[PDB]
Amino acid sequence: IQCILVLDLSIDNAITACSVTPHLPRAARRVELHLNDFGAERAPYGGASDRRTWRCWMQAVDAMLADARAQLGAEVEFTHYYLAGRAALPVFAYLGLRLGKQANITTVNRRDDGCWDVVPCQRPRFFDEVRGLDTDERSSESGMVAVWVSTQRDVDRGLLRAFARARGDRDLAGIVSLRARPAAGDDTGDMRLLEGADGPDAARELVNCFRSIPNQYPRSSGLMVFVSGPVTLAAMVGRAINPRIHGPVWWPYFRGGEYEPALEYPW
Amino acid sequence: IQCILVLDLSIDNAITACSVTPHLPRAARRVELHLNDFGAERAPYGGASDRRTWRCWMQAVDAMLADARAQLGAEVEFTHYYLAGRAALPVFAYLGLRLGKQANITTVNRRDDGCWDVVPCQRPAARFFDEVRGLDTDERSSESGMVAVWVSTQRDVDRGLLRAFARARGDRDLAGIVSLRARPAAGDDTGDMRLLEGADGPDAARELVNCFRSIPNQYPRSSGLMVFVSGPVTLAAMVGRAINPRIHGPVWWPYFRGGEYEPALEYPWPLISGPPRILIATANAPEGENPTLDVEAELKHLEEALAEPRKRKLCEVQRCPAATVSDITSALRSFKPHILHFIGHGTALGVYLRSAEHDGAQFVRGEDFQQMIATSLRQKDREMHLVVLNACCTHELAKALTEQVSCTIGTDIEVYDSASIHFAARFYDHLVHGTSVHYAFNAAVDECRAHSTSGQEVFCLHPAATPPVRADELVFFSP
Repeated sequence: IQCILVLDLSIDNAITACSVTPHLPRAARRVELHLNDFGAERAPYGGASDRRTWRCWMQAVDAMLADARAQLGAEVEFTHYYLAGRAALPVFAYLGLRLGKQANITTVNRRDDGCWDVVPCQRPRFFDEVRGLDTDERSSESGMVAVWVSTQRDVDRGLLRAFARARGDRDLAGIVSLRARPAAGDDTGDMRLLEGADGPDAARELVNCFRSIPNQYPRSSGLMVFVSGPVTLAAMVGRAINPRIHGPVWWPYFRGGEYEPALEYPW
Repeated sequence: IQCILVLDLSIDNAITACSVTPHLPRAARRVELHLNDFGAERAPYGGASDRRTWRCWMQAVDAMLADARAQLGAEVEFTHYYLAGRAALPVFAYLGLRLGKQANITTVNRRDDGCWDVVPCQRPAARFFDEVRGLDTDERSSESGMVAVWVSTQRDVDRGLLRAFARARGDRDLAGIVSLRARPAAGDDTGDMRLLEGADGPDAARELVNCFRSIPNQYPRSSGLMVFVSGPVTLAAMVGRAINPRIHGPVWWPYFRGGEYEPALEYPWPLISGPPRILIATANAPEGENPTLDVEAELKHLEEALAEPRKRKLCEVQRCPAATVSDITSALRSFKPHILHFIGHGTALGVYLRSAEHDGAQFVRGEDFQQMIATSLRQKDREMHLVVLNACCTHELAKALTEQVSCTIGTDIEVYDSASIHFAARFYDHLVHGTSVHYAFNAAVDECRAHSTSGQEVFCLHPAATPPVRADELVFFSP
């Protein structure tokens, strides 16, 4: 029982569910949905240019999810979800938060070399650097937490300082960075590959990090999440966040070497 | 030729030079110097509480070294240094850093059982730190920031405490962790500690020097050091010897108290921690004023020279518009400012604050204002560096505030003929451009004299064993 959500918003290289199906297992029931069927108009390279378009995409994702659960009916606790499409990382992160951690989430993305990576977020050390939380004390500074999750780029904290300055929140509560170094002997440079074997383990590590965050920073009042890498990571990080504990949550967009604000739940 | 530098810094059972003397070899000339009579207040168990006491101890050590050099003269070539006393470990580490690797030093210290260890750090004419971690690895990180170093003979390295202290200080960065715990030999009665005797003194000193010289190759793009000495004072002196401040830079020696570390001694002494805090206190109309003191224009000048988004990021300017006695006491007891800039009138006995519910002047005398400042300077970690009394005839109060506040700027009689507005606008502009207080004050008063009809010297700077910080090195904003 599968319900594919194809997040097609790129004008350049769009994919339809027809590219998703040959890598999916056998389906007793299959549901097709695209985001373009719900009023979210397309944008270049999967990223919007205005706050209005980001809000339209947010409400369109909400409408997609409402239609998906209404069409699936009562077996929505039996549906193994699948994620694909080519849009920005904040959109995948927002959908991953909206589904929550209980649902079965699998993400299909296409690599740089034609291999199609299918990766589950649950079962049927990846993050070598875990810093900002591996101390023992409890911070007393109010503000908002900036979380850097990436697989290709080490943390440049000055960008986080400048982005926090840009949005009026003059004080960040703390910086947490989770990054995977590539294994020795791998020829991928600074990038750590994300196969299907190492998916649920990294999902579990992200889960263990994200509700241990208020243990380390109980004084804080929100989360900024900065994501660099594949969209599987974006949906993975979205699945990790619990909005009732951590809210509000921000996902900014990286354009032109600078960070621009993209999605804020609630709006 | 010997120079006993005894560090008597403990209110309880202490050590004088007469106690040290029988354990050291005979010599022709002996210079005995105590840290106590160089302006150092003693503390419980040799561990200072307030940050001002640590700074006073630093300056006392520097003055004691200077006087030792002055007493020895040209005989500083053939001088053997002997260190003793009952002080905290960071003080010994700082003395060892100021003496450097090119000085014949030797620590003497009484054990638990009354045996007097004599530990020379140099060879006269196996691995002590057998467990070394962070260097033998090929973990040559290029990450920026500080480097934590754990040197101990008793307690094994705890990464949580080091990162806890570093995040508490706010420096959100460690390039790595280095530990040099010295495991005891097999079957010795000491248990979990290793005895540091004069037999394995120089070998331990050499191992420490090799470690601290191989740090910058391992962590190339690092910034400073964070040294956590845990053992006898001889080890602290050796560790201080091994560090070269020119290679590394900012070196910190946290103090252990109550199961955690506290900021105790840093060599390039950051006399303001974090952003400086400036308090503006306004008052006018003392019922007989020269017609109107435009406090609004003065605040326009101070805010146009004291507001850009980046230097409002670099400093907090809290004002107290039309303040009272209670308002200023609350501001001094909550904001904890470093710069007090009062704007208002005043007589020979000074400040006329805006009064209570009767809107007017509550004439507050100079001794009451000085007592207010002194009372606000009783909380922990509190030093006010600059009090600017932009008022009338406030020369004696600015003279008498020098023993509470390091540098003060007062006025003679210019009762606002618009020949003093040039001062406040350019003075703070010179501060926020990275200049010292002395140069800024001189430049501003030269601008005020040129705008005058005569030699108007309308403002006067009143500066002040362990002397306070002088106006020539008092700088607030980093360039």
